[PDB]
Order: sequence, then C-alpha cells, then structure tokens
Amino acid sequence: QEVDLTNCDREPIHIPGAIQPHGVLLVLSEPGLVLTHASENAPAVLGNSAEQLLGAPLGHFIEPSVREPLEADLRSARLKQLNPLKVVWRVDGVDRFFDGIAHRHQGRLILELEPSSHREAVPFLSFFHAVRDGLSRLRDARDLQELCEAVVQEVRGLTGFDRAIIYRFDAEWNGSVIAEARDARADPYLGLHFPASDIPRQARELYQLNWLRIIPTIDYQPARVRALPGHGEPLDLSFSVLRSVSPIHLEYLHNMGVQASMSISLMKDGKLWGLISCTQVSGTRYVPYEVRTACEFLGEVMSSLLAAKEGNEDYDQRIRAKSIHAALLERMAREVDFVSGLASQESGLLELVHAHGAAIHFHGRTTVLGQAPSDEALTGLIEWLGSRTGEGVFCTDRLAREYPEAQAFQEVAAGLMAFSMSRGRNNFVLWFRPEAVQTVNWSGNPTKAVEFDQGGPRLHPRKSFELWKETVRGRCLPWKAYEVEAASELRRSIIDVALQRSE
Amino acid sequence: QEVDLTNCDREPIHIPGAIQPHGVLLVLSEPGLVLTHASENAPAVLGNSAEQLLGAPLGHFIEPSVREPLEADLRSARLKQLNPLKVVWRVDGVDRFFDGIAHRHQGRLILELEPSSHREAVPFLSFFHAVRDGLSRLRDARDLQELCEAVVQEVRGLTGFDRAIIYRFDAEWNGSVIAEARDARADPYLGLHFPASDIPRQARELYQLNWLRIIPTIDYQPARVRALPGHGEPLDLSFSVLRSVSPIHLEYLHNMGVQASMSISLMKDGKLWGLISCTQVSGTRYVPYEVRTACEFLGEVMSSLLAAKEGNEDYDQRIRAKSIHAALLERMAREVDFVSGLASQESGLLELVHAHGAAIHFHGRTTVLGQAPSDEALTGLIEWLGSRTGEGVFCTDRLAREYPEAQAFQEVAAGLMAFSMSRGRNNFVLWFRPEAVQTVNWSGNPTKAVEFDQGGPRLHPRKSFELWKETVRGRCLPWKAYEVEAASELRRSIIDVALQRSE
Ligand SMILES: */C=C\C1=C(C)C(=O)N/C1=C\c1[nH]c(Cc2[nH]c(/C=C3\NC(=O)C(C=C)=C3C)c(C)c2CCC(=O)O)c(CCC(=O)O)c1C
Ligand SMILES: */C=C\C1=C(C)C(=O)N/C1=C\c1[nH]c(Cc2[nH]c(/C=C3\NC(=O)C(C=C)=C3C)c(C)c2CCC(=O)O)c(CCC(=O)O)c1C
Repeated sequence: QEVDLTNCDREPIHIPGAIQPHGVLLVLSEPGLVLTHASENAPAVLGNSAEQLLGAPLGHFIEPSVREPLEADLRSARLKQLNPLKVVWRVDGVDRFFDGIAHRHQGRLILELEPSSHREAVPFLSFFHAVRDGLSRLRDARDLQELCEAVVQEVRGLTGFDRAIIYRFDAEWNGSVIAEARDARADPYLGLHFPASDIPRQARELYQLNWLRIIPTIDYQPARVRALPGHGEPLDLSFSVLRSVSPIHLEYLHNMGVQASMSISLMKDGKLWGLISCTQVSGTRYVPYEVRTACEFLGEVMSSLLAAKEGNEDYDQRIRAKSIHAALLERMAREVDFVSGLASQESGLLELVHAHGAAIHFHGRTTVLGQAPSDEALTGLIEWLGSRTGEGVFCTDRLAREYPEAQAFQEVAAGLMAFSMSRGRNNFVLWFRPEAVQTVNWSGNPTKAVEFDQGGPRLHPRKSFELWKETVRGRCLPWKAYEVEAASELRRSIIDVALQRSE
Repeated sequence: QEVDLTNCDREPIHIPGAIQPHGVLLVLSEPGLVLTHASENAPAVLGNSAEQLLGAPLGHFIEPSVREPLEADLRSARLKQLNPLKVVWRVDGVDRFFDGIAHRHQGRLILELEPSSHREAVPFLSFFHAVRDGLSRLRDARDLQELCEAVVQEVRGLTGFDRAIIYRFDAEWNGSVIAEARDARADPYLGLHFPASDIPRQARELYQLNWLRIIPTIDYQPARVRALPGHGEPLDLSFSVLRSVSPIHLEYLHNMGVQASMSISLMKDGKLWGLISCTQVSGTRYVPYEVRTACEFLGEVMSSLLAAKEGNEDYDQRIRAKSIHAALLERMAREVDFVSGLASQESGLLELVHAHGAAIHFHGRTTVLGQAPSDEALTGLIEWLGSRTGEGVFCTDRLAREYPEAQAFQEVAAGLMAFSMSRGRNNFVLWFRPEAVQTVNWSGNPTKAVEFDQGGPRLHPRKSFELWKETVRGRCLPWKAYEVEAASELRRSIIDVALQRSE
C-alpha cells in the first residue's frame, strides 16, 4: 500500500516532446557530435532551421576558435561541473552567444542553449553576497525556522522573484508554506496548506532526481523537438532545463495568478522534503544559469543542514525526557519490578510522551491512569499488534483508519501509541492523547482540488485559492519524534527489568 | 584515570597574550566600542600605534560612510553570520581595507583585522563552483574512505596547500594519516602514525570548541596585545583567529619541515574525531578568511556525514549478518535451553561478527565454541566484565588496553564482543579474534616524542620524523560497525527469548 490515489499521478511529464522556446535543445551523437535532435524554434534563436541542423556536425555551426574547448568539454565525463559552456554560434558571419548546458541521460547527449547576450545585468556584488553571506546565515541558523527564513530572503534577493517560500511536505504529501519572503506586491501564502495533488506523485518522483526547474513565463508555445529518421522514439527530458512543463500545471499557475516560477528540491536522506518555491505575480523571470545554480547551491546547503537544525528544537527537551526515563528505570530496579512501576511515577511516565493516560497489562489487571478508552470495553484494543506484522511501536492520531471503532463507538480520546513487550503478543503499554481539535488553513478547497472537464471529463486545477478553514475531527497532538524512541527506550529498559522475573 | 593528562597537556595555550602579526587584534568596550586592547603590530598593518588606538572609540578610525553600519554590526548579538565585516580603516589620507572577524568570549568583544585584497568575478565564480562541486562530492561519497579522499582533494584545491590529510584519532588519542592529497613531490605522510602528545589534550579540547586554525607562517614574531590600565588580566583568545600558537608547536613544524599550517576539527558525537590538516613545505599560505570558512564548512559537512558514510559500507556483509541473525533467532525459539540454540552454531554464531571464538556465560555457566578458550581460567575476563557499564555492546581492537591481564593470551586480541544479557552482571556472550601481529609505522621514534634536547625543565619535540617501524602485539583486526550492530541486535533477541518464558 502506497500513494496511489488519482489520475493526476500518471501523465508522463518527462517526455512532452517539446521545450520552452526561449532556448534551443539539441542532442548530439557520440563521439561525432552530429545533431540528431533539434527543437523547431531554432530559426528565431539560432538563425537556422531545425532541418538545416539535423545531420550536421555541431562544429559546423560553431566559430572556429571555440570548437576545441567546446568539443573537448562535450566529450568530458565531467559535464555537470563544466556547465555553463561558452558556445559561440556562427551563422553566415554573425556570432551569437549562449550558455550551453550539457548533460547525458538515457544514452543521449543533450545540449541546451540559453541566450547569454542581451539580458539583465546580474550585479556581481549582490551575487557575491547572496552566495557568501547566504552560506554563513544558513550555517549559523539555530532552528528550522531560521534556516528557512535565510533561504527565502537570500533566494529572493538573488533572483528578484516577487515571492519565495519554503514548502514542506507532510506524511501524506500535502504541503504547507512554512516560510515566506515577498514583495508587499503579493499575497502571503505563509501558513497555507495545499493538497498532495497540487504536486502529483510523478512530479515528486522527477523532482527527487532533478532538483531545479524554471518556468520564466507560463505563456509560451512549446517548440517541438525534431529528430532524424530512426531517432523518433520519445526523448527523455527528465534532466533538461528547457523541458516543456505539464499544461495542467501551467493552467494552475494562471488560476493562482503567477506568471513565472522556479522551484528547487529540498532533500533529506534521499527523500523529497520540500521545495524552495519562487513565483512572479506579474512579469516574466528569465533567471540566468549562474543565478539558478547559486540558488541550487543554497538549497543543497539547506538540505545538508535539514536534519541538524530540526533536531536542535529537541536537544532542549530529550535530556529532560532522558533523565525522566532514567528515574522511571531507577524506580523499577530498586523498587517493585514493574507492577506499581511507572505507576507511582505517573507524571514521569506521561511526561515521557505527553499523554493524558497510560495503560499497562502484564496479563493484569489494567490499570489506567486515567480516562482511557472505555476502560472495561477496551479489550478489543489489546490485540492490535496481532494484525500487522510489526514489533513494533504503533503510533497514530487519526484512529479513523486503522481501527475506526473510533466511529462505530467513537471516543475521542482516540489518540494512541502502543508498544508490545513479549513474544507471543500479549502484554502492552498504551499511551492515549485527548483531542486537540485544530483548524487547518487550506489554499482553496482541498476536497475539490482536482476538477473534471468534458465529457469523460479530463483533469483541471481548482480555480479559487481563497483561504478555506477546515475543522479537523479525529486527531490529537502530534507524536513529536521522541514519543516513539523514548517509548522504544522505555520498552527495552523495562524488558530488562522484567527479566528479573527469573529471580 | 584512562587517557590522558601529562606534562605537554598543561601549557595555557589560550592566553598567550600575543597574536600572529599579519593581522591586528582589537577588543572593543560595549556598548561604547572604545579600544581597550590592541596588538602592538598596529603600525605596520593599520598605520597607528597601540598608544593611539587605546582609549579611542572605534568610529574614529573608520571610514565615515561605513561608520554606522559597522557599529551596528558590532553591537549585534549575532556576529558569526556577519563575518567577514567590511572594515574600511581610514588614517588621514589612505583607506586600508580589512576583513573584520568579530566574536564575543569571556565577556569581551574581539575584532580581528586581516588585510583583505579585493574579490574578482573570476575566480569568485570559480571558487563558488568549487565549493558547490565540493559539497555535492561529499554528499555523494559512497563510504567513509571516499568521503575522506574527496575532502582532502577539495580542501587542497580550494587552498593551494602542498598537502592536505585526514588525521584520525584512535582510542588513546594517537593519530593516523588515513587520506592524503598532495603535490606529488612532497613526501607522502599517508599511513604514518603519530603519538598523542603531538596534539596534547588542552589543544584537543580547544579544537573541540574552535574548529578552524591557520598558521600562515611558522616564522613570525608574536605581537603583544597591549591593554588599557585596569584590563590587564589575561585575555582569553580561545576563539581568536590570530592567537599566537604554542612555541613548541612552531618548532615541531620546523623540525617536520613545514612552513605553514591550517587544520579543521572533525567532530562526531560531540567528540574530536580527527582533523583536516593542511601543510606547506616551502613558502607561506595566507588563506583568505572566505576560503578558510568554506573549508571549515566542508569539514562541518564531513562531520555530519561520518556515521552515514560508514553505514554504507559492507553492503553484502550486512545482508549476510542479517541472515545469520534470523537463523540464530529461529532456533533459540525452536528449542529447549535457548542457550544451546546458539551453541549449536559455531559456524553461525562465529560468522555473525567474523570471530574465531565465542563464549556464552548464562545462569552458571560457560560453554565455549571457537578455537579461543583462553583456557577455562576464562573465569577472569568473565568476572571483570561483571563490573564496568556492561550494556550495551563492549568492543575493543586491543583487549590489553582496558584489561591488562589480556596480554597473557594470544587468542583474544579482540577484544569482544560483547555484552551482558540479564542485567545483574550475570550472563554474557563473548566473541574473540586471534591477533594480527602487524607493524605500525610511526613518524619519528614515539618513545622520544618529548625529546629533552638539552634538556631539563623545558619541553622539546622530536628532531627526526623518519619512518620508525614497530611490531605491535595484541591487536586483532578492527571490528566493523555492522558487526557491532549485529552484536547489539542479537543481544536484544536473546533477552526477548530469555524473558519468554515457560514451556
Ligand atoms: C492532476 C493534475 C494537477 C492538479 C489538479 C494540480 O493542482 N497540479 C497538477 C499537476 C502538476 N503540478 C506540477 C508542478 C508543480 N506544482 C506546484 C505547486 C505549487 N506552486 C506554488 O507556488 C505552491 C504553494 C504556494 C504550490 C503547492 C509546484 C511548485 C510545481 C513545480 C513547478 C513550479 O515550480 O512551478 C506538475 C509538474 C510540472 C512539470 O514539471 O512539468 C504537474 C504534472
Ligand atoms: C607537549 C608539547 C608538544 C610536543 C612534544 C609536540 O610534538 N607538540 C606539542 C604541543 C602542541 N602541538 C599543537 C598543535 C598541533 N599539533 C599538530 C600535529 C600534527 N601536524 C601534522 O601535520 C601532523 C601529521 C602529519 C600532526 C600529528 C597539529 C595539526 C596541531 C594543530 C595546529 C596546526 O594545525 O598546525 C599545540 C596547540 C598549538 C596551538 O593551537 O597553539 C600544542 C601546545
């Protein structure tokens, strides 16, 4: 069982057959560098037709003195480190200048050409500071929030986007905007939640691999990528910066009121954690390659720091809940065994994991502490690790899926964590949590997040992003990481004590 | 009491009262920013005497334009982020430009000024690309050794040092060169071992707190930090980048044949793991502060990845170990005396941690498995285990280090593996490895590491660093971290079955 939901997760965005037409995509044979593919916008950008290019060697169109470094670079195994290449394209006698961005993927050498001449300046001083002072602000951040604020302020200052946010995925791949830097121009998304389908699963899978994408304007005609005969199979554009993006996302950006967009993957343990997401409300945003990779660099630094800076918000605790634990075990070894065990130190047991009641059961006698579910009628609870093979700390809040006799018997307080303690599943330590009922602020209605069109209706994005408060029924207060390993620490140190059973 | 605190370990290296004279140290009163200390080398570097600086407010000597931004930066609570400060020092006619490095320690505002030289788009972009490429090369490393190799290559490329090593500390705080990048003509230090007293414990503890240090030339006259009347106590220079270093380290570097140095602390679990150590054979290396902190950042990233990169190693052996664990667990449970379950897998139990001998002591009671009885005067190691902090898993390269009677048996250099089961000092399993008589290559004679070259009350170091081989007994071949984790996992499985129960 995965995720796995709607028809959003299936359009193949990585082979649209087309690019964003402000640059030119070529692919080159190896080792000859014969153009086997070329986007059809080549007349405007390069002054040659796609059919003038297909079949010719790259060096034909290149100014003679730049042929050697350019061709040596393109033969290199070190492509990513060499980008951007200086390409000087010569048609008739005219020299045009481009950033060349080359990569290899799925057996194809792809070369993308973004014009480098007549564009805006990129002040050196601001680039210099965003990189050097950005590195030092991120290193010196004391918690996740400070790390996020530094990123969005540096990336906004470096790019000039109207809005740069940190967008953090949750366990169900919905996200929320946890930091925002913005021109007063633009509406705050800070605090808003967005449904998982805004960034469907095949997009998340692409973005775990290609950590940057830019749409300098959502208003463009895709330029087809033409191929020589016998090179007509779909060209994998997974790692091409000009890849034309899914029209359903381009429609979504129109409905949101954004004209240009750029986002950078945030990674943790090889998994997509979130995005740095930049949007322009009015106007285009043709961010040059060098600026983009400075933003990618800040995103890699933040990524490398993600696990550290969030753990820092718990080092204050832990040692608290660690010396708590060392008192509960100080009081099972010198004292009873386990019986009136953590029961005499009950607000150490429930200050261990912040619950309103416990529930033990060495074939007891159970033993609440208190206002547990039903007390008497909870004998349908003490079996549940005997259903899924896990041994195993069951830790939930929405008991509306795994045992929703929180609906055919409700109760509320249905916020449970339970670990087991012996082999043939019998005895159980349960912590319950009362109901902290919460308003979650969504951007537009999350239940109508996908729309259906015709006529066997196709897929369209929602049209309103107006704030939409959801009163969430079912859920407790979140099991911050420690309620499991602090419970894991307790489970095993009590098996230790329990083994003086063999007194 | 363990290791170590001897005579080298006592020079107060944090209060030399003097700095390295290529930059100037100031300390500024708060909130008034009056100069209360200043290093006597001010005339060459700054253009005035300490006599003029002391008593005067910092804004006097600062360019009028950047006066207020500089003072605001220095009154900020958050100085680390702001470094390097742009200090435009004005003395009548000339502006002199400095990197300002400010910090607070022991209640003093310390500002250190290093002559800056100005940055150029080329090679800032090149430096930026190297740091970005360096960062992703660390995150991409496939195991520990290759993270080490990547670090020394990146750091040497960034700094231009003749040599950069990873120097790793062992249990007794001796060190070893485990990775090196160098100009090929320089002698390879790779493989050399060095005694703990080369980096004595007050240095090691300072370096646990201040992670970066550079000696741009070992030939310098320390400049005294003068002070106003009434601040004449020793100024704690723990965190100053210009702090004058211990004279016995300088002459060590002289005897080693190096002219400049720079090192980066490597931290793991809050303890000094090693150094990134950079050396120049001839000539100086005034590495700019920007380049230095980029190297320190790469060291911080390496430190964050040490455990993860080691966890990647021995991929197949881990799956093998997990197999034995299942087969071992399977038969304690299918069985009378669960202890006999593992006794019947000499093959299984010994391979789990790649040992040639094991002993299980439980409720009595020793049964020995491998060719490693140490004879059944065994009841000595077992019993000594019955002290200590028996949980979790105890492990040593060299059993003599913690248990000096271990010298008497050539069958258990290792070193164990492992652990106590039922907490009470009662019941253990032990694994043994044979001893691999090997040569350790020291650089210089480690028994004359503190040579008295005259030589009464003063301390002097080695004059010779020539390779000095030594045959070592009682060291077993290191335990892999996956073998420790297998030992801990089996321990939790044995205690599960032991609790459970009757039949
Ligand atoms: C089922 C179809 C889709 C519906 C319905 C929908 O809402 N999106 C669908 C498909 C889709 N989206 C994207 C790419 C994408 N989406 C986002 C979402 C956000 N942008 C914001 O500013 C915020 C919050 C403030 C959210 C949430 C983002 C960031 C992206 C990445 C591209 C970008 O940065 O603009 C794709 C993939 C598009 C492609 O790569 O071709 C698809 C198929
Ligand atoms: C007891 C006195 C000392 C003797 C004897 C000795 O040999 N050193 C003594 C004191 C001492 N050393 C240091 C700092 C230090 N030492 C090293 C050692 C090495 N440099 C190398 O290149 C290698 C291996 C190839 C080793 C081993 C290092 C790296 C350092 C850190 C300084 C630096 O990086 O150059 C101190 C503290 C010096 C200070 O900070 O003032 C002292 C007191």
